[PDB]
Amino acid sequence: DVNTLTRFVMEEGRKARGTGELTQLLNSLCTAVKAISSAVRKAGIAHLYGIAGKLDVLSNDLVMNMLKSSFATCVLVSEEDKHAIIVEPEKRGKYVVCFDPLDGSSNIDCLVSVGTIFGIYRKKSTDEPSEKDALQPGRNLVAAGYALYGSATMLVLAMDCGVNCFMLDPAIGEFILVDKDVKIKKKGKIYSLNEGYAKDFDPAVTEYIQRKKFPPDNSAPYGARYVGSMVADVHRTLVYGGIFLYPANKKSPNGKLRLLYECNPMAYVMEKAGGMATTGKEAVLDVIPTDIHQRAPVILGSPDDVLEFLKVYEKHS
Amino acid sequence: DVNTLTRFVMEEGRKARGTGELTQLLNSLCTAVKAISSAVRKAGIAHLYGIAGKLDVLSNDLVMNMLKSSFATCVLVSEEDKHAIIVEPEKRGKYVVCFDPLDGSSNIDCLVSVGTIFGIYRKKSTDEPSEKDALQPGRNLVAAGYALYGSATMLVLAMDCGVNCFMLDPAIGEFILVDKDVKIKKKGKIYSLNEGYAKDFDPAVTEYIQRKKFPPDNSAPYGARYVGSMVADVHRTLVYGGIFLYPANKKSPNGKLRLLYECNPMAYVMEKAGGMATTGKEAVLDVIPTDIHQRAPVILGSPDDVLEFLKVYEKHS
Amino acid sequence: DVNTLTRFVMEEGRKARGTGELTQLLNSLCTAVKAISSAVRKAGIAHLYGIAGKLDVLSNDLVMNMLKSSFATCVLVSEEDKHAIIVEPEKRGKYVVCFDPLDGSSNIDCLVSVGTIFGIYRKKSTDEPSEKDALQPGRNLVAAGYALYGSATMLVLAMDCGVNCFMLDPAIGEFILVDKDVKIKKKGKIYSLNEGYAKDFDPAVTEYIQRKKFPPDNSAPYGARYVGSMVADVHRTLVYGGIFLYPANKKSPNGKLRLLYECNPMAYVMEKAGGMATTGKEAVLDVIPTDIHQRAPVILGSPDDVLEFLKVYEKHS
Amino acid sequence: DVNTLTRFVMEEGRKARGTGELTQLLNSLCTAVKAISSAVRKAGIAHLYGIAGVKKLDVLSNDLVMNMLKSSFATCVLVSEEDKHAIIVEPEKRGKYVVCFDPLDGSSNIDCLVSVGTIFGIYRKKSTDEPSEKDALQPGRNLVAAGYALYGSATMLVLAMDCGVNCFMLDPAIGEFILVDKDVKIKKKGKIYSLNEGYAKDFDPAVTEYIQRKKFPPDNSAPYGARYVGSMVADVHRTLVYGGIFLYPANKKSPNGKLRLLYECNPMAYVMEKAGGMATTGKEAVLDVIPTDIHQRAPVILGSPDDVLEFLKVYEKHS
Ligand SMILES: O=C(Nc1ncc(Br)s1)NS(=O)(=O)c1cc(Br)c(Cl)s1
Ligand SMILES: O=C(Nc1ncc(Br)s1)NS(=O)(=O)c1cc(Br)c(Cl)s1
Ligand SMILES: O=C(Nc1ncc(Br)s1)NS(=O)(=O)c1cc(Br)c(Cl)s1
Ligand SMILES: O=C(Nc1ncc(Br)s1)NS(=O)(=O)c1cc(Br)c(Cl)s1
Repeated sequence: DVNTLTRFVMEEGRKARGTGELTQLLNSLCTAVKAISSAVRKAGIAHLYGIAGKLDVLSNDLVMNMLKSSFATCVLVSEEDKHAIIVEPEKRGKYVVCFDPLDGSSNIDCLVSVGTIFGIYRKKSTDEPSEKDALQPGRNLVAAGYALYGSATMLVLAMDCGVNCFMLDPAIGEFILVDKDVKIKKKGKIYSLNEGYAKDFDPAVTEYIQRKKFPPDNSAPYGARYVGSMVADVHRTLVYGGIFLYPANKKSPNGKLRLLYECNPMAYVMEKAGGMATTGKEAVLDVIPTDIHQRAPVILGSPDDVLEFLKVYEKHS
Repeated sequence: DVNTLTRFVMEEGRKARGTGELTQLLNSLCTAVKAISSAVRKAGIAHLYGIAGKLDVLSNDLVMNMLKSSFATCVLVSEEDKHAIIVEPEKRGKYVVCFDPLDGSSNIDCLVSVGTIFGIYRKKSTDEPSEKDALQPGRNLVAAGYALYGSATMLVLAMDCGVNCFMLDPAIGEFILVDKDVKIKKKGKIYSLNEGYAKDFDPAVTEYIQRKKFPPDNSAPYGARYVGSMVADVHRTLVYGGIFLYPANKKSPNGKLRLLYECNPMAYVMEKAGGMATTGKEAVLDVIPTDIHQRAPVILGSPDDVLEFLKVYEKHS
Repeated sequence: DVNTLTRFVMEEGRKARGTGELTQLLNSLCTAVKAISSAVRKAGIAHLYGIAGKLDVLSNDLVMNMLKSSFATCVLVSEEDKHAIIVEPEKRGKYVVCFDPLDGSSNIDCLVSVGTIFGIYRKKSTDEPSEKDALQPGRNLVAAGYALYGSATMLVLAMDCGVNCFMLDPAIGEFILVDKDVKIKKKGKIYSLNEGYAKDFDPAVTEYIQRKKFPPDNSAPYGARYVGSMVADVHRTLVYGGIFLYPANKKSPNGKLRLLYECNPMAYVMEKAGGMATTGKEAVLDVIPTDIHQRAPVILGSPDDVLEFLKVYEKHS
Repeated sequence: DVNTLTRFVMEEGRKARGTGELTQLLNSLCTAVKAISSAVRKAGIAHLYGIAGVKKLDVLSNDLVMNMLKSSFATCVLVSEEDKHAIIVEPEKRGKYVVCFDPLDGSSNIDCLVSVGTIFGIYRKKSTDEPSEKDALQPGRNLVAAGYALYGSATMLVLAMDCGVNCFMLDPAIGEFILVDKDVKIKKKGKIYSLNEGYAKDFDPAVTEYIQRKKFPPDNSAPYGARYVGSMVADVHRTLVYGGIFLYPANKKSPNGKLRLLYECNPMAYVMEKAGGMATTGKEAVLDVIPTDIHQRAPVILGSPDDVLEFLKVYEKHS
């Protein structure tokens, strides 16, 4: 039986006997994703080039305006805005959303895969909304996921029921469910990190990657892949297994990716998919943020591969 | 003044006072790319999943049929067919086309970028058309390029007049000229290869990569990127500069990429953009093929980066 | 603030504190309508014509399948099925849907406007669902409307809250609310009927039409428009005012249009839009059907015009 | 074997050993029509309604056609329903063709989403003077090519040349015009008449009697069906596909009719004749009228020949 994203969320919402606010939020978000996808695939570019005589800015506005007008949110955190956005009172709902509206867009001149990442928290207190309502550990996530604008557009949605993958059919503007209850392989064969930074690697990372290239036993060395666009590298890791690393070094003691709207939603998808996600010293989802734009190192993927990393990591501790 | 692909090709054809066959071939090829792109982005996937109750094969069929019916071709070589296809006498024209109808499609389950690669030769001999007509060196290419199905779908077309880039506007199904007479950077800051084969690397490749991670002049190390899809990796190399390497390993002692419809067309685009493409021992375009599916090692990209590799290569004889 | 059809229905439905069955129904129906529009604008026709080497039947299948899999219906009546379809028990909901999946389709060979018409009733008894559950007067409509596949695609939805018009943005596959709580003009300037049956007209129709062409008060005569596709002629009456007639003649004492899935939903849209809808002797919504395909004569549109028709009809006892 | 418009025109051009200017022209026109269709189906309308927090359609259509023709290097004079004067292409972009067009006909009723269309006619420049408005004053007989786009339930391009009439379906999934009807011919006689009967008070007596004959046939045969969309391209295209007769005739208040000869009547008459139909003003063939003003009007009755003849017989009966 065919299933769409909207149909699916509605059916889960009725099972749970909820009020509907989250379904309205997710429906708005889904619509924002279709418009972003359309602009990313360069719909209307002929008009820009004079046939009749901003991509991350538009991305941010699409998500921002669709979430605000959903009547389901009260605080919004974005890669693009220095401060949390507080929804005006008439539109205030009960959810906090952190998002990266177009991750990887810094290299979009080469038409690399890009994506939107989002995380949804229930607002916990009844105080007047403020930036502080976004400083929750990822463990508190109600829902998280990403859309990948790759060879095709896919929406990956993680909730407590698990991880589900939806393909955008552009002929009809619908997300079709194509992977139910996805789980990552226990062990993979691919490692993903920018090896041009080798001069600066923490000694444990240097030893870990060296073992993937030169296994002590007779196993085959791992393949390397690194798109440089997080959503694409994480989705490959999810679909094929393995390990993704953007680790900490002495130049970056807290890593580079932002915890709220990059590391946590990926850590959440990974954990709902049976994988792992650590900073080296703790699970990414247990980190308690103090700044909405603070960074975190992240190592995520297949459990055996992440467990092996932590073993090399503790060897150097 | 705005320009489309078909408009651009027609204007060159009349300047060149030619018969139109290459225009018809190129026009047909362009139609195939729009169908492939439509298919790669999953238009109509909802019907396959039962809303009303293989991708590399289809791409090959679209290209074959559009070329055959162009009346402009006589021999077709495809990554997907063990033998050259001989066009029937009534449809025979004067051109030989080597193409990969969907390169990278082996990893499309993760929505990696994919692309179509093509090279167009004039038939050289006067014998009956046969497989022998495709065994020409890349130096003999009349036209070459690729369609990249990435965040957007872009067509890169290379001829003697230089390199030109056309963006597919999917709202109207037209290729829009967006980059005229492209030239690659003299020196880039990114190197690209699968470093998991390090156990098998040639000493010259090993030394070259170390100089990228640990520069002798203590200048900044290069960034690493490796998508694993040749069209995406080479296109990034063209847009941002740098160097792409797929050298030989123990599983691939003659390298892995195919000379006729992968290495030569990319080498031609690179050279027409002012860049370089070498096997280590000779220019890719100077290799005389003996087998239509034969492999080649290739190092290509910015001239300063490619020369430095060759300087290291000669150090190791 | 921007609104889509699904967001609009969710917000009304939450206001009404309902179970969600109707929203699931309306969303499924929206998905079917987007699919039909894609087929109607001939997406993919290149494949039927051999690029790689039914319409009303497909339309009926799309509606049937989205309705069956919506978990909101139990009885379906279609222009295309002699008998009502009884939803299988595990998919049963409480709603009865009567629809014409592609009316006007016999003349789609000239690319005339076509459309989907639908009316939604709540089920009657709790015994076996059966064909009798569709034999309700139009007065019982819970919701009704149509999609028009014209120069653009528009969905018109009528409920207790009023009539609203949604434009399908084909770039993103969303219905955007563009006309809130719409009302028909009190009096229009266009009459619409097939004047080729004039030899068979009821004397009242003859006198009414003569009054439009040769106005007694020397006002300007009405313009005539008749596309031959009911959804197209009816939408024009809604948008611009005027009167649409498919009257009973000497040959067809109960007219030609079908009461359940053509006349009733248009009368319902007309009444909720401030217009009128008569058979000549009674309000269309007051007719109690006895057979699911029974026909009814219909005169609908701007009230002053329909009253003017009724006044001539009453004169002819 | 599949055929697209761009492929088909290239092939015909190579058979005829032409220079390519007409093919560059038609390809440019073809692109404009895909752009109009996209806007007519309302792509991107969510942005106009604030999904992230420009012009009117007949203005945008005219700019699309104007700009593509100018950049085609194939034109020298452009006449449009929307511009009082002929546009004379700048010397650097000048070609040898004169194009008359209605960029978005029927647009007065596009608010109800009725079918609309683009109409075009292409003449060769005859004289050797510098290009001017006068180079467009040619009879329809001089047409090199003519046709229309119908933006209906699907988008179709009907293109007529000496080789005949061909119909192309736009596949919006890939943006190509697919050949779906080769060498089209109209029925000898139809069953549909098409005109605005709301003007009946003012009909010329020939129109009144002829229409009266369609509703109440003398040989107690079945009456004709009526259709009138009110959009010329939709009504004319239906006449081609199903046969029949289309009338926008002259009355005493409009002795030269309302539709424009250069960019509405002539291109439709040219298609009708190439498909085996007829097109008359009542007194002469539309294609034989010599225009004196680029925006002058003409009466037109066109369609299946047997039906047009019956009209002309009724017309002559009323002298
Ligand atoms: O959406 C609802 N209820 C509904 N009532 C009617 C319709 Br129709 S949907 N509840 S919810 O808390 O938002 C939710 C969404 C998901 Br997915 C969950 Cl799991 S729980
Ligand atoms: O295309 C033509 N001639 C034409 N005449 C009129 C039109 Br319109 S096209 N010749 S060609 O040999 O195919 C060619 C394409 C390119 Br690009 C070249 Cl350089 S040479
Ligand atoms: O839709 C709901 N409930 C919902 N709860 C949460 C979400 Br989210 S939708 N009920 S209904 O009876 O279907 C209905 C549709 C319309 Br439109 C009405 Cl007015 S009432
Ligand atoms: O276009 C050409 N020749 C060509 N040369 C190369 C290519 Br490729 S096409 N001739 S033309 O005069 O424009 C013309 C179009 C039609 Br349709 C005619 Cl009949 S004649």
